[PDB]
Amino acid sequence: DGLGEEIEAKAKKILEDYDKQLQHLKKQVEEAKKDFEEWEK
Amino acid sequence: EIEAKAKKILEDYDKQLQHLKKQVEEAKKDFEEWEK
Repeated sequence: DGLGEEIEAKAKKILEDYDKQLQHLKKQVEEAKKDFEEWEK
Repeated sequence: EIEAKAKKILEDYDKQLQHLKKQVEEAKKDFEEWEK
């Protein structure tokens, strides 16, 4: 069974998608506090 | 009381940011481990 590399490929794909969501959400938080600094004049 | 609240909100966004970079690092080490 050469599924080992296929499993590995998916597991890497899951982590890539996971990272994407975190990086995008992280950007929203940075933007959120910047907006707060703006709103605080 | 109001000016102290403004500080706290900025500390929370930091608590959240650090915890995200933490998860990114966890995801990174897991990814490296899948690459053997």
